[PDB]
Amino acid sequence: HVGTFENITAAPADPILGLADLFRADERPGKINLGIGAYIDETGKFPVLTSVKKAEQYLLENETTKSYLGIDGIPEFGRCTQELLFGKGSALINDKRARTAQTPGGTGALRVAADFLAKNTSVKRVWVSNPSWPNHKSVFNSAGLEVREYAYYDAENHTLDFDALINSLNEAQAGDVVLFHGCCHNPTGIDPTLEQWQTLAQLSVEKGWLPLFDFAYQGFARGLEEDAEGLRAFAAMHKELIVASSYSKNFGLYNERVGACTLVAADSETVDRAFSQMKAAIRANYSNPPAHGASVVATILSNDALRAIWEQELTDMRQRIQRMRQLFVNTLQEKGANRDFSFIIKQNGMFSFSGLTKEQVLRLREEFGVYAVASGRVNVAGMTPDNMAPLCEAIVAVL
Amino acid sequence: HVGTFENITAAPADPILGLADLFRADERPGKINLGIGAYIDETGKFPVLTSVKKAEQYLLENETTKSYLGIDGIPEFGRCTQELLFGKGSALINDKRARTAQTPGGTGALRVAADFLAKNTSVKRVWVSNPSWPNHKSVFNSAGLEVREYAYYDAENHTLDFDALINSLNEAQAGDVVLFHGCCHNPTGIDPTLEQWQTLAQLSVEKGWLPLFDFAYQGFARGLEEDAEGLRAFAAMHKELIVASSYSKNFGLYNERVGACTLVAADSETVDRAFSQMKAAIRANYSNPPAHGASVVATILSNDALRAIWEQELTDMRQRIQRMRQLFVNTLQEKGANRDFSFIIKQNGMFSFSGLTKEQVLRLREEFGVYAVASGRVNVAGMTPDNMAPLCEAIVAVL
Ligand SMILES: *Cc1c(COP(=O)(O)O)cnc(C)c1O
Ligand SMILES: *Cc1c(COP(=O)(O)O)cnc(C)c1O
Repeated sequence: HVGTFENITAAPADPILGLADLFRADERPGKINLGIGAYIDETGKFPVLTSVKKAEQYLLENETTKSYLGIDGIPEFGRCTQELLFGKGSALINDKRARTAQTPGGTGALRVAADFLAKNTSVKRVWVSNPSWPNHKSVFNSAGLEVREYAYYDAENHTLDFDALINSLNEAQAGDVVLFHGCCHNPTGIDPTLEQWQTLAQLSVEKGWLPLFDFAYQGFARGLEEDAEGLRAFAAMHKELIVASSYSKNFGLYNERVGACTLVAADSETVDRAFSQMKAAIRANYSNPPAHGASVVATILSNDALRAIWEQELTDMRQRIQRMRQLFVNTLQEKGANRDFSFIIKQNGMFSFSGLTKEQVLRLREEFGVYAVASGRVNVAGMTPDNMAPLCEAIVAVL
Repeated sequence: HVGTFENITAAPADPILGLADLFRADERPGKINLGIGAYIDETGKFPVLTSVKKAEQYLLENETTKSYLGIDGIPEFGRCTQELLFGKGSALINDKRARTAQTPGGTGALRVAADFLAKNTSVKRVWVSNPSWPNHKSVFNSAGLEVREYAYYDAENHTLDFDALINSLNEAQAGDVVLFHGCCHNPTGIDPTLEQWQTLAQLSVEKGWLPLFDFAYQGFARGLEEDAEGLRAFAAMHKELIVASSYSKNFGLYNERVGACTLVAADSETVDRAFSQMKAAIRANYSNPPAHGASVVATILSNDALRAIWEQELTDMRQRIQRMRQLFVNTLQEKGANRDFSFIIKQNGMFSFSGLTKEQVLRLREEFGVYAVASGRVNVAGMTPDNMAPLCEAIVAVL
């Protein structure tokens, strides 16, 4: 009998997560990792937050069971999630229009949404930005959903091409999903203004789209509440929406797989009925979600003192990234770049969408041991005072 | 615009995990939880193992990052998993024929395996025993695979009907998946003997089946090595197989979501090609797996002294369950059951597949606050010296 695996086609390594192994294997002295979006401190450590360590110490001392969570996870984690997303005292919360499942990361939340929609609704098409995080298409395609692209970035002026965005969504139909990044658009770092979010919310209602927000960076653009303004503008008028949120970056809990899928419907009866099918989709995937990271988040968000410690740590990360963004632009100039990189200062979040080409990114790896994503996305949150001059010399060398 | 969620049909609660909510809500102080397969201690707590607490205390004091694991998880976890499954020094390991991905539980490993097969092979169907764990059908169907049943249990005589099993599997075609429970068949507790496993392995090779092992209870039948004899009989002569294993029960790590998907192929080239697509399927599901529980497992298994503490705790659980199984049969007779319940002694694992009908299980809940699964499956590992008399009085009253 011919093996079942004989006809398999190899898949390439992931263009983002595969960079870790490539970086590790490189033997060039002075290599620099700017790939996966993870926060580094000034010393080059990707740290555990102090608030997280304190929560983990509390759990070690107080947990007396590991019994399965419910399919939707820890109830306090869901309550705190809805407050972060919508605001305490939101009508969505008071009217019991939203239900939240704790999931294994924001990716898990996107997947649970995809499987839920594919099995239980008439959704067949999801619109994502050009460019976007590459795993969006993979997640929705896994469920058999068609993924189209809408225009988003003006690569010439390094701004949002809002007129092309509007034009390109003209053919998005009622009952199609349109996916928006809540803040810190990945990879461009360019987000709608509040006025643009309000225009998009109105258009979405008029055209009957189902909005899906990917919210992986709440707190990294301007602050927790400011970064939710776009989502909240959508929440103010829509009957239905979905939010896939992540605590990987804003709590530094990447490998503990901490996210949430929040389903909003017109009323409590409808959301509860829909959520019962979301739970069935979870049960048939990974059964129930991992407790450790979500329990850390719930422990921090439900305790005023620990929460204040965490929100200061998040503000401190944002401040350091902003300082690196400015130092990067200045050092590129110092080291002889003639391209104007001032547009990088306007980008929000952890990255610089640099305009470097695929060929330049590959040269930076092969000739200089500097690792970025082939889309030109560079992790500013991985830069330090000690690595800045060599990384900028390398970039100037490939321009 | 009519809402996308307006016409969704509600899903029922899960027949196993839904018992957690029903039990927790019941106000009667005498309620007894015999539902989900979790181990209780004599004080009535579902505990954290001492080895696990020790490992968690080490992780708390020594972890310096939460950076993403690889898509396939912690390397030492995969090594230790292959050794448990196949034996240190197995030819499968020496010949580099096996690749392991850490997953969010055994369920996550089943779904990853099913998505991998549906999307990269000609597999269309999985053969599952009658009866089996109810979530098997849901996992496989959610990945797009048809599920067919093969004969297994003789419910009137409470035994494995091996001739009926082999006869029904003649309908399985080359390139179909056949699911086997590695040990502690859920729900019946009846496993093939070693000779029967060897017979099944030879037939599977001759017929071209792709074996998938669900191995959630290694250590709960007879012991770690003995419980893997059936899997190892398959590993001796198969070109290809898949193992979905779980550490939820044998480490008591239920809510940390700790399992593995292991692929075996004819040679290193083939298994590495296949595994590249398994990684792609993971990436598009939950991205990468949760570190905390798997870190605990790797810490325990890779330290000789801590491993010995854990293996004694696992033996102590298995022995207490055996004592409860023997006490349950006697107590049923003292409480007035006339019928033969000796078949319960022959069952391996956490459960007793009791022969109670759906109506009897519902009466147990409603009238006595005793919670079992509607199939008649009862969690012997939830029995204690203190709850045995009331649970047996309730059972006799509904017979
Ligand atoms: C970080 C990221 C994610 C996924 O996050 P996880 O929590 O690691 O699964 C999802 N979407 C975007 C846009 C991201 O940047
Ligand atoms: C325990 C169980 C599972 C699920 O295990 P998790 O690790 O919690 O996902 C899978 N299969 C069987 C047969 C089980 O009993």
